[PDB]
Amino acid sequence: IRENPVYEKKPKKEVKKKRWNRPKMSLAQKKDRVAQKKASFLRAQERA
RNA sequence: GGGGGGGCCGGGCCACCCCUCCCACGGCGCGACCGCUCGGGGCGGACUGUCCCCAGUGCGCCCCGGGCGGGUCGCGCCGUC
Repeated sequence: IRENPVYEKKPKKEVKKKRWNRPKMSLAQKKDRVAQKKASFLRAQERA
């Protein structure tokens, strides 16, 4: 350690940059999920 | 004599009447740019109805189309003791 302390950080550039996080759902995609329910509820229970 | 008056000048500057330019402002007309927000396609991918297709919603980017619109810039015409 005491004859060469210097760091030589490994070079880094390969990544293809995919996104395997999960993105934030937009306004209108929440805005229809209700009215996408409540048409699955209404239609369903206006039979039986 | 007094009073009154006409004069005796060339020149233009301003500018009435006939010509022709440079700006400013407006109007109308067109052109370019920026913007908003509406349609078709391509890709990324959300949601549910639907077996899917499709339907309803609509997000990221790329390609095309349309409607309105403020501002900026460019041009065309009409108006302005």
